[PDB]
Amino acid sequence: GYGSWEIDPKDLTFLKELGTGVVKYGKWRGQYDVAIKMISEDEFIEEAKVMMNLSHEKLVQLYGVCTKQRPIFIITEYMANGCLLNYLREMRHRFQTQQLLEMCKDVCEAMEYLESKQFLHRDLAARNCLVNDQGVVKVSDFGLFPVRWSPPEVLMYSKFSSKSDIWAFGVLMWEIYSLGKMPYERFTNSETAEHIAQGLRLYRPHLASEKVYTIMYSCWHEKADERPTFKILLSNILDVMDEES
Ligand SMILES: Cc1ccccc1-n1ncc(C(=O)c2cccc(C3CCN(S(C)(=O)=O)CC3)c2)c1N
Repeated sequence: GYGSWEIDPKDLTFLKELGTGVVKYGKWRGQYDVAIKMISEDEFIEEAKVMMNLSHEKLVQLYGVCTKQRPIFIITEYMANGCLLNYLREMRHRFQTQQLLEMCKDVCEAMEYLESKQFLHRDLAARNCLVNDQGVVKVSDFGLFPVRWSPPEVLMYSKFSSKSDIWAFGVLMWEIYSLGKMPYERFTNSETAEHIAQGLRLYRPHLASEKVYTIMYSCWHEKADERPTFKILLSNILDVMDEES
């Protein structure tokens, strides 16, 4: 069994549908808001297995699993403000410019945890983060081609490492400060690939100060070994936060 992670499906009260495996909102024992993912069977449950070993306040938290019933459920904490990408596009009336860097910090704390566990995300993007009722950003979908979030060594030789997560984080910062624009907005993936290899980088978004841009820019160093760690980036972000607020 999955031990204490096994949830009784009869403690769930399904309330609203959120998308379509199948994602719904509900309550667990009339008390806690949850998101519920419905469903191959063996590879679906892998997401949950990864999530049983990773726990952080900026990482979407597994609550449990229902595996003794078809279909199988995955249950997690509920993120009321949904996807970070849509939030950045549709919910600007709800956050200040200073808060953009706080969103960055939330993601950076999650990524520093993952990095310390020697665990790669491989798909870090605004689309793969979620936002709770307080505007706290959390990394999601880490239990499960993104050309626009990839460094050249990934594009050219499928060289995945901590430094490929670092590159994508920089692109995520760019997404945040550009209020959810698609990176390389006038290029196809193929053109993006070509231009990246030639050393073209994303421009400084208007809302980003020079200090902030330096932080995202450092994530895009051509040499993977020259890119910082999440530990370094977290310290860079706190520093700028102290200065710019
Ligand atoms: C069930 C699950 C298992 C493992 C990892 C993550 C989740 N998960 N899925 C949705 C949510 C949410 O909290 C959530 C709450 C409200 C809204 C939304 C949106 C996000 C984007 N999706 S989508 C993928 O259809 O575009 C629509 C619904 C998501 C959440 N925590």
